[PDB]
Amino acid sequence: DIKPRIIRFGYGLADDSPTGKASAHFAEVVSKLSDGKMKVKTFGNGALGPDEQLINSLISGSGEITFVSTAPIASLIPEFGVFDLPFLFDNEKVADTVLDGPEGKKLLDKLPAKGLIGLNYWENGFRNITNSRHEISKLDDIGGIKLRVMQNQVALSVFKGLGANAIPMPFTELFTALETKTVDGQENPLSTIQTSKFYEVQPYLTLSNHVYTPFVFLASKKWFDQLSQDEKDVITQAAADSQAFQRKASRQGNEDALKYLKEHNVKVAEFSTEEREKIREKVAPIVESLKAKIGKETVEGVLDAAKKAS
Ligand SMILES: O=C(O)[C@H](O)[C@H](O)[C@H](O)[C@@H](O)CO
Repeated sequence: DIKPRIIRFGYGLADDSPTGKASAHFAEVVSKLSDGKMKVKTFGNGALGPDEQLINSLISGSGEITFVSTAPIASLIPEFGVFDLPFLFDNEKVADTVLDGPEGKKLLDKLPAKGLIGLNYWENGFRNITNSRHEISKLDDIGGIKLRVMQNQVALSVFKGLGANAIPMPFTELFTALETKTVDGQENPLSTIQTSKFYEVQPYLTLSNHVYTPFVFLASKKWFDQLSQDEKDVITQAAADSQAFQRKASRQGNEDALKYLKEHNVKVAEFSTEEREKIREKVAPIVESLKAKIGKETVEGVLDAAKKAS
């Protein structure tokens, strides 16, 4: 029961990013599993707008598939704000375990009420601080830095508490704001810093790995529900295949990215063990207040699953 369909897949990152190549890989798998009847068209690099617009496109049905960071979803479902808390996951293996486990599914299950199907989680990654004003190797260096953040009360509160002037902006506007120094800097994973070319206008990189961002791989519930079960099965099966492809490609891209940023002579700093301690204690009281905005059951449950995974 598989009829010809044309399926629109917009996203924010560059086509050459690991997740952009995973998007093409998803397109290829969907076609294979449907004998060429289901054809995914990808529109990368923000061609169909930033995350916030992609989410709305899926709700309304102008788009079929996207991947977005969890932060913008907090505007619909506050519990998704949990992943903007710093230092939640020690490594990617903890993240996978938690996201693919009951605490991750509890959140994905909140999406149909809002018109969305969370097919699964993909990896955006550990985020690192880039700027153009000065090296950031100490908590103190963050003070008064005009830092773009993702558009969520949790991101804004955390970085304001670390002393920065936190400027929420959509990702599609970020490059020009860095280039024009309307903002001093930003924080993203290395392979995004590379493939969106932020390093061209950001001479400083700090390997802070301060937050882990999941992507949600999403379908429009309106569109998905009118598929036949055989058609749904092509999508979910392709999504499981692409999740594994995406996570491997993300991790390898993270390694290639640091080399390219290094071998390209970007100035890379780290936070000391001590400075990282200072960071955690500055954020502690703010994380505690944000629980009320996120959802105390979600924060505590994610922390407990992270602990057992770890
Ligand atoms: O900095 C951000 O907003 C995010 O890390 C990503 O750029 C964003 O989730 C997506 O647009 C990526 O496709």
